[PDB]
Amino acid sequence: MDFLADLMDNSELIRNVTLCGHLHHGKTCFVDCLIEQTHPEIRKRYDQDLCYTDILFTEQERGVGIKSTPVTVVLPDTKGKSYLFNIMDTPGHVNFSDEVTAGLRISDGVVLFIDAAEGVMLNTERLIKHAVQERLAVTVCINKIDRLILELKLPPTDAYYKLRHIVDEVNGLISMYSTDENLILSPLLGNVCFSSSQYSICFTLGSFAKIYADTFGDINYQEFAKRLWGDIYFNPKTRKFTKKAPTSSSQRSFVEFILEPLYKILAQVVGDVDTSLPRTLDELGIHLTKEELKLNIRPLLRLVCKKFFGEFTGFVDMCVQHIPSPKVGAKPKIEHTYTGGVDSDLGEAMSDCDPDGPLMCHTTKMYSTDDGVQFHAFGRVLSGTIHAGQPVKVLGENYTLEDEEDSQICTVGRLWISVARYHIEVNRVPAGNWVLIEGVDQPIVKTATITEPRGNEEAQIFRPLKFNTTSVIKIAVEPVNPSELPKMLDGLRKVNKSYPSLTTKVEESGEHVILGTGELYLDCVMHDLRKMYSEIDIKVADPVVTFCETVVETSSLKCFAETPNKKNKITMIAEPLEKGLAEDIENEVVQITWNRKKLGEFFQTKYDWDLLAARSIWAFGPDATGPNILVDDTLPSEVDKALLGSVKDSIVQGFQWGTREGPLCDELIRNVKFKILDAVVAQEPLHRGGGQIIPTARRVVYSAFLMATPRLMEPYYFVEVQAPADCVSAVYTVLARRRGHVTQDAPIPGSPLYTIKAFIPAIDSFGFETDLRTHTQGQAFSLSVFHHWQIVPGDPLDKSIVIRPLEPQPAPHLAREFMIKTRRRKGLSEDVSISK
Amino acid sequence: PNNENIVGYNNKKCWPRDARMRLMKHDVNLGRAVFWDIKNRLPRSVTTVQWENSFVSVYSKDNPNLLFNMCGFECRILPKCRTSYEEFTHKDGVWNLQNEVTKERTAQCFLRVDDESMQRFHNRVRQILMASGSTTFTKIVNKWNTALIGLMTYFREAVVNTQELLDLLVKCENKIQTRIKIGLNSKMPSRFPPV
Amino acid sequence: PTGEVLSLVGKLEGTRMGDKAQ
Amino acid sequence: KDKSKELHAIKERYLRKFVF
Amino acid sequence: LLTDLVDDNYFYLFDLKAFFTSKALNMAIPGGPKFEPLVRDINLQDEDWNEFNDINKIIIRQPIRTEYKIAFPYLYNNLPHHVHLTWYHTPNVVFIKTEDPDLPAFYFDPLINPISHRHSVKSQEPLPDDDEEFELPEFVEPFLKDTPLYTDNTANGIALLWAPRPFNLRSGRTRRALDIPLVKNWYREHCPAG
Amino acid sequence: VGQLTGMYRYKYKLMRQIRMCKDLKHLIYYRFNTGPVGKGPGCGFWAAG
Amino acid sequence: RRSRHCPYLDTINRSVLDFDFEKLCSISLSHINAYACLVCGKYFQGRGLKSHAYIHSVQFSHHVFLNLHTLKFYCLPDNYEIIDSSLEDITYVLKPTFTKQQIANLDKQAKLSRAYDGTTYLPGIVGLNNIKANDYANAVLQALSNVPPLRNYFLEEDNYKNIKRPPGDIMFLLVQRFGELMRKLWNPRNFKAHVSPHEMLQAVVLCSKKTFQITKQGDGVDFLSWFLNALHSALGGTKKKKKTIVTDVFQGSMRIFTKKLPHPDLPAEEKEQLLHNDEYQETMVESTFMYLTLDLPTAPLYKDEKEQLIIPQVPLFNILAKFNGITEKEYKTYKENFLKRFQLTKLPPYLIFCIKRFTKNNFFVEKNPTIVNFPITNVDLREYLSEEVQAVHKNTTYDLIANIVHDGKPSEGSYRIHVLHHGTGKWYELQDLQVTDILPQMITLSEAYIQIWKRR
RNA sequence: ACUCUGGUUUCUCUUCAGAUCGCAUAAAUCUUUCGCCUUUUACUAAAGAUUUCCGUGGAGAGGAACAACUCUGAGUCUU
Ligand SMILES: O=P(O)(O)O[C@H]1[C@@H](OP(=O)(O)O)[C@@H](OP(=O)(O)O)[C@@H](OP(=O)(O)O)[C@@H](OP(=O)(O)O)[C@H]1OP(=O)(O)O
Repeated sequence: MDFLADLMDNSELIRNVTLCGHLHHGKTCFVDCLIEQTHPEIRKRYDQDLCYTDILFTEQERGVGIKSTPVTVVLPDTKGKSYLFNIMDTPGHVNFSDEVTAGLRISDGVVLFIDAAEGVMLNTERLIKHAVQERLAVTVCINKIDRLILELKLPPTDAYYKLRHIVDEVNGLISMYSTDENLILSPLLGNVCFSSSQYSICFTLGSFAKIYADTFGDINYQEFAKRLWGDIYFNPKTRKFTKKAPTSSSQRSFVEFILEPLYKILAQVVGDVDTSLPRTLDELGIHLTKEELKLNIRPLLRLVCKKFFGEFTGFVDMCVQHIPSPKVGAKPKIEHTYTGGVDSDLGEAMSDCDPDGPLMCHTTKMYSTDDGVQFHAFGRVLSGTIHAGQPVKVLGENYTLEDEEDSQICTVGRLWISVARYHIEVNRVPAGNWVLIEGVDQPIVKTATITEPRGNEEAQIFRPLKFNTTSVIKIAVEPVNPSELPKMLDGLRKVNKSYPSLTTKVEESGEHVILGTGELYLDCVMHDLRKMYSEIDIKVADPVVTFCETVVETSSLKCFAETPNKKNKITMIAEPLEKGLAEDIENEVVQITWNRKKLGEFFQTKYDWDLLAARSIWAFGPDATGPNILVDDTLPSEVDKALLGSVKDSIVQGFQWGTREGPLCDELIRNVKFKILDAVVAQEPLHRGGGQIIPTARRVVYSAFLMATPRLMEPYYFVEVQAPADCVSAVYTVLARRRGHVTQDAPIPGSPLYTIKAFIPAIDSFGFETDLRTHTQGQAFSLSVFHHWQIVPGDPLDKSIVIRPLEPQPAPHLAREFMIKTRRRKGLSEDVSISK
Repeated sequence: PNNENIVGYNNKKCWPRDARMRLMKHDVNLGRAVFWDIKNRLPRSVTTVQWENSFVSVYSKDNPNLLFNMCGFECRILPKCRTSYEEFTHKDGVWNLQNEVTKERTAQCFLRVDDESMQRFHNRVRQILMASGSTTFTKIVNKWNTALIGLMTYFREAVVNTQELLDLLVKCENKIQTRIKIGLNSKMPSRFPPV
Repeated sequence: PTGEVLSLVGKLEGTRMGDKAQ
Repeated sequence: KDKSKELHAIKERYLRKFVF
Repeated sequence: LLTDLVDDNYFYLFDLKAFFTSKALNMAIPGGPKFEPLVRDINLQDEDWNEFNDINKIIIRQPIRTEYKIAFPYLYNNLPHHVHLTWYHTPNVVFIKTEDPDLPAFYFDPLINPISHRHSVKSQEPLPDDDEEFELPEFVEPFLKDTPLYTDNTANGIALLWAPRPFNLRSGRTRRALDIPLVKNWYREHCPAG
Repeated sequence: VGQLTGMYRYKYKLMRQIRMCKDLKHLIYYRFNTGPVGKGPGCGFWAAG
Repeated sequence: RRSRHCPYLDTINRSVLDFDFEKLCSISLSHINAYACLVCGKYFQGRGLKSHAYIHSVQFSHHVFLNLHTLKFYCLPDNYEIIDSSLEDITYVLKPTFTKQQIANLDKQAKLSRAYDGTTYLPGIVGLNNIKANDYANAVLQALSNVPPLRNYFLEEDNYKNIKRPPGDIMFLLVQRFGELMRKLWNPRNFKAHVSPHEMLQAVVLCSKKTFQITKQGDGVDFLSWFLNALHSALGGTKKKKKTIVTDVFQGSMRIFTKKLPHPDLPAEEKEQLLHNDEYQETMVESTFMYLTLDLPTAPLYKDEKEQLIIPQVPLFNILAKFNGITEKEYKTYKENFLKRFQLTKLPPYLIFCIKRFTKNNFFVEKNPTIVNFPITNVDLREYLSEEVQAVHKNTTYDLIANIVHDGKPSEGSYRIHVLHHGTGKWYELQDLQVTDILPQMITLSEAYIQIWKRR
């Protein structure tokens, strides 16, 4: 037990991994198998999956993992070397992408999981991109190999064909996301593992070569581990592996020396269990008693495969030599994560992960207790050492060097490293490891840079947790009895803490609004809000979708705005951006930190913008990645550049906030270009203050937007469904009912299931996940995630459109129906006026 | 601070929730303000105006219905101008209004019998039935008819629109018939003529 | 046929109070 | 007839004898 | 007497947990039974027209059907007391029972979409050549050479994995004649077909 | 049982069982009288009820 | 640096700042960097560009704000610190700085304090706002106030931070919020002559869970029994502090001699042998009390023959006669009765008298409306102690400080409080915001429920 | 490949039962809430709390039958 702490002290025998993968792909069962390997007293039930890491009750009843769970375990390697493994088995549901990112910032390794009978799915398509964008080594473990044999009953050659088709599709798809050309995955190289979690089967080519070497002996398992995967074969007469076929009915090496023995052993334990089973266990050295042979087929298969393969050494040596150690992976993690990068003193102090250096651990999760009162933070100690009772300094997400007010000095109460259900109390946690810090819940929402007090003077914070999806769905929350409203404020704060992309908000009409990704996500968060944190009654409005406001054409007149003093006068024009330019802003392709020359060349080549304005672009919409843009287009002779540069900041401040709110209603402004045609600034810095410019800035922005023909943009969810070919029409009929349209219907190779990829309006996608399965009697299944935004049909600003109370309106009325009710939901005026 | 002025706001629950006066923030605040203004005038020792035993109905841009039980007649006034289309006469308990200055149908008063009157009539029938130790059948039925026309000539058009009152009337008449039939013989008959 | 009294709820489609009483 | 039925359903949501 | 259902995804909203939810909500699945309300709450049914549940603030695109409120009983409804959860979308087991008495047990039947293996792009991997610094011992062989890939009792054994509850047991206890509901899995089915 | 024996007249709850059995009949019959079987008194699947 | 001077100093409104609400962001539900606008009085998330405070400042044109943690003022639209001589007064409201001389010069204070709204008052004599059924909470908080031993431990913030708080300590918020509320009410200069316990009932309902919910009127005795216990337990982490600031003030040692099985079902000879058995006799049951309980005679239940419906007036000494060896009360429970006689062996500096008005019958709970005639400035308790202990105490005389009077039925109650302003003799009646200098006779006329004394 | 190893079946008695005792499912009584309500006996149909009923698992004890054919772990596991 103390060897756990001894290995904990070292920083090179430690791996930080995430077993990220699609929904229901065996990740939780894989961790359960690892636990069953380590802990002997923990034995899985004969039929019910134990689901060890599924510790909260809601995922124990719904059957889907919801929140990532830390697992700290010592795993022997193929050669028997112990390694300390930090496992963050992220939930697989695409609506739960919050926890994938939350566990991916604090990990250096990505262990993908792909169902052998399902192939690459929607989820994985985004996790490979995300992990590459976060600069982690990516490794694939095709799980549920049993499906190719006990369910599909494929010939072993076709099983290998399926395996290579799903292996190279990962390589082919990842080549778009990965700039480097060292990221080619192949089991012969050691990137790819093969496993069946239910039957505990797990191997890399090296491990299986180790089994053969163990049996026959005098075998070098490395050379034989190579020359297994591929189109090469084996010659029984010359005992050499050849590219060409040694016989007419030849067979690939992998199939011949790995897949075929698996087929035979599991067929012997599911067929002729009574006649030819002892014969095939004598030939394999697996000795069993009478009472362990009287079990059912599934437990017998799991036991026999545990005896044959043994411990999960294949996963261990797959992980060890193909993901960097924290001492090695710290440099890319820091240069992508720390705001100042490696260049700063603290940045250079991170490249080596010194256990005695400065402590600026990073926490990215909130694992509540069983009473829900206090929140135990979870984070990685990127460097330094932490102790129980140590007086520590917790930073925030708005904390900077200039803004020293966003921090708190706290006392680390206790420290313990956690493995799912049970936690191990430790007085000291060294660098490069994980920990649940206690007593730091008060000054944190979501991420935090918990660092030393009065010891890290110039230390900055870590970058905000950037996600892959966007919080789209929006639900109103109120107490049943307003006499217990404060009881619900703290519950909303708690759920905001325990959900990385949850966005609580109070609006002008005294409305509490919760933002989420999908139906199941909001179901889980409100179940937590009701039965866990607030233990009161809560009324919910039916889900509504956040909208966006855009333009399609230039304004008829150059509408302007002046300060109340009638001295400053700013004239601006709102026009749409080039198709695809908005995406090239949100993807961090271009930034405001760029120098002028690079952005000028970018807009001169890719978007053919004139250099007279390409070097006169101030801001990029709201926040930093906002899709809108502010453009300076005043001729220098009429607007003094020296005089302009004073309000150059305030105009942006009134613009970065001007586009955030939106004149039509309190919704984001997207895909709009603002050209300034005239500036009349006060010649003295006295009357041109921010309190006068900023209202004028927002007013001129709103006036230009309104005078330009405005439109609403609704977010479309990208829905994939997997159904047998008899139910493809049953998906077309459902998707046609909700204004959707199908993009592709591709059968999955090596499986009768299909994959129908379509788009569906988010406001029109409520219940579709149930409207499909019930219509197809549960055979079909859908997953949804936000893809893009589209102009809502119709003109949002027509007064001839009448909104009936309780029946859907046609497409042309939608743009009018959506905002007005939204306006009514916002508490604003019924219509829009040019004064706004 | 909590919008706690809606937790105890009395309302005419019998009407449908669209007909029932709607509890907007501004309207509830106005109603409570008006009631407080009225209550403050009267000295608390001379007399008092209890809110829980009172009803405030507000008609505004948000509420198109004005509700009140005047003398047992729960009336909902709904203007024709605001929310109406193709006004009719097929319902017998719906008073057409009339603007005397212009002589045009401008409002619509829906009539109803309040819960208090229905409960009072049911209790009257109950105390008729329980006070039948030796009373003749004729005495019981005379009391029943007198009680029936005591309200039916009083509540005339409202009875049509109060379906629960009709059900209660039929139930009580069946109770009277059952009482008489039990008075005749212990074992209730399978049929029994109205003659 | 039975002597039990049937509620005239839903039985008022074609009748008025003042009808058959002049 | 589906439209009228579904709108009606929306309005609904938001607003002795031994017989064998 | 056995439906040929391999998984339980066909029982999406006809599980007994979903029926417990429907009972506790006084709501009925179209194929499900009706129950008396757990709590009358007639006054709570007669909730007033507030600024929260105001119609003019609500966007209606597709009606919130009962099964929506049953699948997500903490999102689409209020006051979910004594409610149970079920979303057990077990990965829909892709099993193809054999029909040919004579066929290889592991056969690539046409019900499976072909893999369509390709070699168009030279996506090569580290591979050896002939007689390149490697040699295999004469003793070493694949583990199971003598035993056939599939016996006669292989297809039956594999098809026996996805049999109903009574027929996936190699051994088990004895039940009474009373306690065996033969048509239990008949009215538990989704609906009767017309 | 109700038609053949008037036991329901001596314990009303039995109607449940009565109705239960009849419901079971319907379940088995519609599954029994399928295809070319036709309608008639030819079902003896009594263990259900 | 234009930080020191501001052209927006006059826009501040001092009568609108109501600092008794929860210090959490209104817009986005956070406690971090809680910044309060001074023009209108709303809470925000903090400084920074495009921040909620910044958005409000550039929208409402409200410039000068306030920091609730650093207590340093800011102008957000340009975001620079603000320092002014007059503005300091505002900082004295939310965080009153009661230096030790002000504590030492407060029992000798006889000047009516000034409020910004003009509502005159005396410190300590302050109306606690009844937001929702806080009558009992306001009553117990006011009665716990005006206790100089407890008064001199919470007016300074540097008294209760040094205590050890375990990692599982979830009740220190009670102590710190009690201290802060006491500083708010004891404030010589505040904008409002009242104060809202809105920040205090939240800590009460967090520490006591759903119990003592502000929805329903709580029980005073049941309240302070838990409240003093919680104050005692919070002060001291993982260390048995048998004597803390509240224990050596109200707790007193008490002797009980208890005999059992006097049950009438036993015959005379069997009971004689039982008392002869030497197993069932008076026992050494000395323990501690946080407050002395007073048991009243039952209501007359009958009209007096001459003056009908006579009001039952009983002298206090008859009630206090319970605490001596002469009298013994039968606290019968379950099968066998228990005859207990009480005795006092250590008088606390301040003696609390809880009064058992509300009691459950066999069927329904009623109240005992028996008036008590009790003095307020002269009482002797020397007869209730053994002489082997009487020599230790040279002060057995107590003077009334606070009194609790209840109204009506248990389910419909409205507490009222009689507070004595020390130094003077003005007895003031506070229900929610009431202030009235009553005479020393209306204290006797009303029926008392909880009394606070002082041994001097 | 040497050893000691040593029964399962069956019928009872006595207790303990966590667990779908039971991959099945009845009845009664009581307290609430409806429905009916004309009094019991039947009910009504949900809730809660009980009890009996048809069964069950485990442990132990006592007989009987295969009690003596075996058999299992242990071992030094002896060319
Ligand atoms: O009313 P059901 O119970 O459904 O059954 C009656 C009928 O006689 P019973 O009324 O006495 O049952 C037959 O039912 P069995 O006598 O066979 O039980 C008949 O069934 P067959 O056509 O198989 O003879 C048919 O029952 P079903 O409609 O279930 O086939 C029919 O029903 P209806 O009289 O209601 O049409």
